[PDB]
Amino acid sequence: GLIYINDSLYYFKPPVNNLITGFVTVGDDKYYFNPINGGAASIGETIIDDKNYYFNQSGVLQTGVFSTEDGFKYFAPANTLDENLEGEAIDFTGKLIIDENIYYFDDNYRGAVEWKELDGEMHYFSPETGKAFKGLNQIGDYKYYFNSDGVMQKGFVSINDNKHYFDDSGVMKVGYTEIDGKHFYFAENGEMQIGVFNTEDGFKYFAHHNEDLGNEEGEEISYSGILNFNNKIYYFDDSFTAVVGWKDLEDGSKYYFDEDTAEAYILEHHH
Amino acid sequence: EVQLVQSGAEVKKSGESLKISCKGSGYSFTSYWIGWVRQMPGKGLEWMGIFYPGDSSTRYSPSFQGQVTISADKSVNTAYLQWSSLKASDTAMYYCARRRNWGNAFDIWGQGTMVTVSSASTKGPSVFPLAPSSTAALGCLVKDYFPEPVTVSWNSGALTSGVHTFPAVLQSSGLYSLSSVVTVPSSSLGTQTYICNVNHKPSNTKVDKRVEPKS
Amino acid sequence: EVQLVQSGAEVKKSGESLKISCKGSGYSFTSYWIGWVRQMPGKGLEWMGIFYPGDSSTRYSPSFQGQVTISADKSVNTAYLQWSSLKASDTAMYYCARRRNWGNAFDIWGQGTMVTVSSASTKGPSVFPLAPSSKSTSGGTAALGCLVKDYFPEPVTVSWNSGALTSGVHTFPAVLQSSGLYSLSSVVTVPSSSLGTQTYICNVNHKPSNTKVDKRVEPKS
Amino acid sequence: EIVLTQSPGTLSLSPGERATLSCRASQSVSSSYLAWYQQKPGQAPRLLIYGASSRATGIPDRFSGSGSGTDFTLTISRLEPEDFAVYYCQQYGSSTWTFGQGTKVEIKRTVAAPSVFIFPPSDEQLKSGTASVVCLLNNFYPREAKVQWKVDNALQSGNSQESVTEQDSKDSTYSLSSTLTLSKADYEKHKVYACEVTHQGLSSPVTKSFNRG
Amino acid sequence: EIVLTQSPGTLSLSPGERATLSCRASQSVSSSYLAWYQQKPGQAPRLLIYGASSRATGIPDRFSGSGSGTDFTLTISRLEPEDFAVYYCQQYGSSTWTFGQGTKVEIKRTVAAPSVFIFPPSDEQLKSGTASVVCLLNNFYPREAKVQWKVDNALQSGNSQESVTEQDSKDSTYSLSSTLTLSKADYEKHKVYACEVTHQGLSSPVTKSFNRG
Repeated sequence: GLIYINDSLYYFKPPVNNLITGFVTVGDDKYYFNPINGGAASIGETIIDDKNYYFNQSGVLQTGVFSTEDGFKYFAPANTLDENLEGEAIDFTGKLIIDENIYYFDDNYRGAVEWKELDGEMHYFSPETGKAFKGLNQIGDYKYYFNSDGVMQKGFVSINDNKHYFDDSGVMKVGYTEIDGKHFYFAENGEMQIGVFNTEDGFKYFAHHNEDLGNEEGEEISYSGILNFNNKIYYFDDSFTAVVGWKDLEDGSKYYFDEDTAEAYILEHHH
Repeated sequence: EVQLVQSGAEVKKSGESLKISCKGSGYSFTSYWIGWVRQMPGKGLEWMGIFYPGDSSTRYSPSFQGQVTISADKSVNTAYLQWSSLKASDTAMYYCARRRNWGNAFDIWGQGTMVTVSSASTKGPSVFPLAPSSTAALGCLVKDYFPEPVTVSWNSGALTSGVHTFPAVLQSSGLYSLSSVVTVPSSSLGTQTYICNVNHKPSNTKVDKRVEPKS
Repeated sequence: EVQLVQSGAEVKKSGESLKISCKGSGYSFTSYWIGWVRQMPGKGLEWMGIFYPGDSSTRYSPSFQGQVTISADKSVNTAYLQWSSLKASDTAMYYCARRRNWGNAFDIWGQGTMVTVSSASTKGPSVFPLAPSSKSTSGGTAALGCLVKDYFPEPVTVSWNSGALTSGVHTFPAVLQSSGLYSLSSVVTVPSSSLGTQTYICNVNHKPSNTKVDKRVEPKS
Repeated sequence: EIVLTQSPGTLSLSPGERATLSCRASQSVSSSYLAWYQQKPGQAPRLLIYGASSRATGIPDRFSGSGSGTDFTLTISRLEPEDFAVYYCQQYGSSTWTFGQGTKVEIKRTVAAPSVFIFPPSDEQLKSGTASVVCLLNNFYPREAKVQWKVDNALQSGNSQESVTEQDSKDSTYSLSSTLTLSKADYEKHKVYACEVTHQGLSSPVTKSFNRG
Repeated sequence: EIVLTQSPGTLSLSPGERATLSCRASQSVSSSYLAWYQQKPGQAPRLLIYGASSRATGIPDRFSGSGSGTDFTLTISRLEPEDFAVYYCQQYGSSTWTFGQGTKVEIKRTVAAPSVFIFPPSDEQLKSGTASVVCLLNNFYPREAKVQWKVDNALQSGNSQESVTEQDSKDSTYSLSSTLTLSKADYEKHKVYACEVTHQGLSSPVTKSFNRG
């Protein structure tokens, strides 16, 4: 059977000093004892009768997508394309799914990386593995959401019971955003917020849907007057922005609205 | 007190990269937007961009979009303005100011950072006299120096009255030139000695030229 | 950021042995092949070999097959290039570059490691003046400089104290002599009127032999 | 977009006088977004008025802000010495912060004529291949002055540079230096070098000249 | 094997101009395996274009790659100051990576003639048994310059070494130093030491010489 001579693996049969060489199957897993290298089990990508095969660190022939000197090769199961043998690198092109993992094989019969447009959809294949990205992912300075199928998403997406927004380019949109004439506010992680936040224009109110008014969830509402929200007090002027410092209203009331947060810290009732 | 303190004056070679800072103190750094304003030599104010540190949102002037990038604190309450490959056309004063949280005026300003950008190299000034003829006027011609500034004085200190040191003019050569002049009584010519003391720290040039009437 | 940081400059005598490193940071080291490129002085790029951190597979250029060996991380997160007996013909710049996983272009490069190999020993420089000509067109400009002769190894640094003189200075690239020692000249064009008025001193610094020479360049009498 | 046009460019008034500075917007604008800044010479801009009428922290009562729609005004009830500076108005904006071009508040004083002086290139300078001819206009007022260079009665163009001092601390005047730069070659080629000053304090254009002797 | 031949070798163009660099392969090649690198002087190479037409991360839009089969081209629509460097094309095939010999992109500027200067061996240097004569060619353009050494009207060969600076950041010029090395013995044997510069900015060969005194 299979014996280890000096960190390298070999195969011998009953006669004595009968080194075997060539393809052998030791149970489930198949090996190749290189007749060039004294019958030593081949590790990594190796050429046998002009065909390419891949063996793990233990010398057993493997199937699937693997990094090569050429790029990502597909060492296909038997009869996958033009009656190929088990683990033979095939001249494959197109989409390829192997147990959830999705790959796209470019015209050179090798796995593609980064942005690839497939049909009318955008996909992002890992530069590390060649596998399509799924879910929320940072790609460069921006964040994108991809399907369970690796299709890049545009519009509002519910991720972990929070709303995110991906523009016409799939980018995640953070801060005070204009979405087709309506304004919304996203946290720096992308999560759409309700409350008053610091916008380029100043402090603005992004309100919950009200049955009257007819505002969308988290849509900027052109508020004016005092706002009592989340145990906080704000006053908005005709700018539909919250005021800071001292403010006295004809109703008697004298307020001090925190310079940093625009929230009421002091309220003296007068006449 | 609330204050924004900026990095020192920068003298760079064209094509180089520069990152200029603005440290905020006395207030909650993440509660205020902080902006960058450019003021070219002898010109007005140009808004470049703003940054909200609490959100990391940035917004630029379409005229500065791409040409520069704004960023902030590594904990350190500091805003940054940076260029990847400077131009001579970027030679300007740069101010950072923090924005009020109603209604977008910049309430606190930084001292400014002078950013001088030239293909030129540190050359010291040449001093030539501006001799009197027949009160009279005399002076010194501080020609072909780089970078700014030069300092002129007359009789060590002594002569201050009627002295006119002119703002430097940048020549097409890439070097700066200026004159320092003084009006004196005509009776003093021959009696009194007039020496101008020109000092240029960048090239470490200290000249004292004697201005006397030509014969 | 994604970056490959290489070991410092090496000065080794001929026949000696050397192992040069390349540390990868900002990315998954085991997911990318990493290669070695040689750039002979004043010549272009030559590919030596590539290595796969997460397979340990290596492939060499037939011209470098045997002469060198590539290996990696010895735990975390460094690649290696090594020679068993260096030659003077191995004096070059060595770059390690990360390979893209489509279609073999080298997307991230190291700063480089200068490998200087000669039988020579650390000698300091002889700093001689390049005195202004008595013939130099008066009113106009004259040229003066320094002759930083016979030194080893590279580099030397020239200034005109305390820096001060930068305008019109030309420090020339060193030329290796047949002697095995390097030599260069630092020159500066100044106004002819300055000769006698102004003092010109060149400050030559050679850290390898710890030589600091401050030679005064005055017109010969 | 929003364009802030300030008038006048220079307001010449004497200390103690009332100053009224204008800011006109290209379109109707919110009073919330209107601010006024002051910039003293060689100093950073500082906020004076925010929200069109509100006075910034530590800003003297002489500074008052008013207006609505498109026309805005900064008022200085009594001009102090410190009050002579540049004033910029500001708007917003659709994010976009716009500034006005400024209004310089200059010190009004009586007309004063320049004392004119011409200087030929020094012998030291002529040894090197360049000649610099200098025309000095000492302590004049107002700033409006025309300096023409004439080389053997031919008017020079694109070979001079003028430099003006800031208004003098003592006598509120300006000084100007116009420098003619020529190569030693072109300088030896001609005899009569003259500059012709045209100021409103002078009875007729004053010419100060020289010949190479 | 695969051989990449680039043309020109030097491309002299001015900033703002369009640059077109060629790469011709010895045999038909995959577009996937074609890449272009930029190398600034004394800096590491950086990827510009991969897969013949795809632009590497953070590479400006002015850089464009095209071609197929054997003929490939790198284009720079508008040259910026930073764009003047060496460009190598690269390919992969038959388990090996191949590079092109490079194309330098030099700054075209007006012809400028060298200021020539000769320096005799110092007295300190002559004490040791060697004499070094230096010929300086200050701020010239283009790089093409012939420097000939003549010792008592005899043309010298195999006893000099030239060294060129990189194109100047300010005036886009080159400087060159040609050093003549002789033993104290052979130096004392002769009187007239001359270098004869041949540049296209000079009307005829310029000779700068000395005699020992």
